[PDB]
Amino acid sequence: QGLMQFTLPVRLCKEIELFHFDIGPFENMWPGIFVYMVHRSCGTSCFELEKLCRFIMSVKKNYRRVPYHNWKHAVTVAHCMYAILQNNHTLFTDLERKGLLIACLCHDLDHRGFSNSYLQKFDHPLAALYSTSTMEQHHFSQTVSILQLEGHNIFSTLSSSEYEQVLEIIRKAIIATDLALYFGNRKQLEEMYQTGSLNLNNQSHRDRVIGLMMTACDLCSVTKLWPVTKLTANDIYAEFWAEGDEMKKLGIQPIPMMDRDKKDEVPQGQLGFYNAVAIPCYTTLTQILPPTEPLLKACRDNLSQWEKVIRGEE
Ligand SMILES: Cc1nn(-c2ccc(Cl)cc2)c2sc(C(=O)N3CCCCC3)cc12
Ligand SMILES: [Mg+2]
Ligand SMILES: [Zn+2]
Repeated sequence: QGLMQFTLPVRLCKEIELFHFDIGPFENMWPGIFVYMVHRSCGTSCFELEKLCRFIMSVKKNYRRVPYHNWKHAVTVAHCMYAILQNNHTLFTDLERKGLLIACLCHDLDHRGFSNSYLQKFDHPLAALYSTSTMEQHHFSQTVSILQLEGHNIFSTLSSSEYEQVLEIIRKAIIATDLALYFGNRKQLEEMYQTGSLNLNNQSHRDRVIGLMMTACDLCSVTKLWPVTKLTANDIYAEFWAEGDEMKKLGIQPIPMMDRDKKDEVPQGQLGFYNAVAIPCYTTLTQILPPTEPLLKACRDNLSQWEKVIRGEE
C-alpha cells in the first residue's frame, strides 16, 4: 500500500496551491492537508505513512489550546512554506524539502501564549535553561523529544550524515522564528542582495534565506484575505492582552500592544508592524525568490485595509 495518494475535494485541491489559502475550521482535515502537502512537495516516498501520521498526531497533542499559538497556526505556517517550495521547485535540496515542512509544523510546539520577555520577567525555569530565543530552543527540544518516541522516527531511513543535516536545518529554521533575530538577518540579506554577494552555494547564505522564509511563513496571517487577516488579529491580541494582564500582576505596566485598556490603538499598532516588519520581510523575500511576490502583494493589500480602518471607512 504505497499507491495511497491523499486527495482533497476540488476547491481545496486548487486553492491549496495559492499563498492565501485558509486551511478552514475542520480540525480533523488538517492532518490530511499536511500529508497532502508533504507528498506533493517531497514525495510519497519521503516518509513512512504510519510513522508520519503517528508523528503528526503527537505534534498535535503537544500544542496547547491557546487563542493563537496553536495547532492551526502550526499547519497554517507549514502551508505557507509548501506554497513557497512549490513556487521555487528547483532551488531546494531533497533534505531541505523534508526538513522545512516538519520544522514549520513543529516551530511553536508547547507554546503557552507568552513571549520570551514574559518568561524572563516571570523568572520561568525555561529562561534559566535558555538565555536567548527561550521558547524557540524549547520548541526544537520538544521536536527532538517527539522524533525519539517509539515508531515516531520519520527520518529513520536517512544516513547518520543526512539525519544530522536535516536536524540542523530544523534547528536553525526554528531558532529563526524568534522575531528578535529577524531584523539583523534581513538587513544582512538586503545588503548581500544589493552588493551582489548573495550566493545560494554558500551554506551560511542558504541558512539566512531559510530564516527569512521562516519569518515569512510565521507572519503569513498578514498575507491572507482581509476577513481572515482581521479575525486572526483578534486571536493574536487575545494572547497579547492576557500577557499584559500577567505583566500587571507582576507589578509591570506592559507595552501598549499588550494593554487591553488601549484597544483603540490596535489599528495604528498594525500599521507600525506592517511598515517595520511584514512589508520589509516580504520585500526582501521577493528580491531573493521572485515567485513569492503574491505574499508581498497580499500584505500590501492588508496594510491598506488597516489604513481604511483608521480613516473610519471600516
Ligand atoms: C503589533 C504586532 N502585531 N503582530 C503580529 C501581527 C501579525 C502576525 Cl501574522 C503576527 C504578529 C506582532 S509580533 C510583535 C513582536 O513580537 N515584536 C517584538 C520584536 C520586534 C517587533 C515587535 C509585534 C506585533
Ligand atoms: Mg514562535
Ligand atoms: Zn509561530
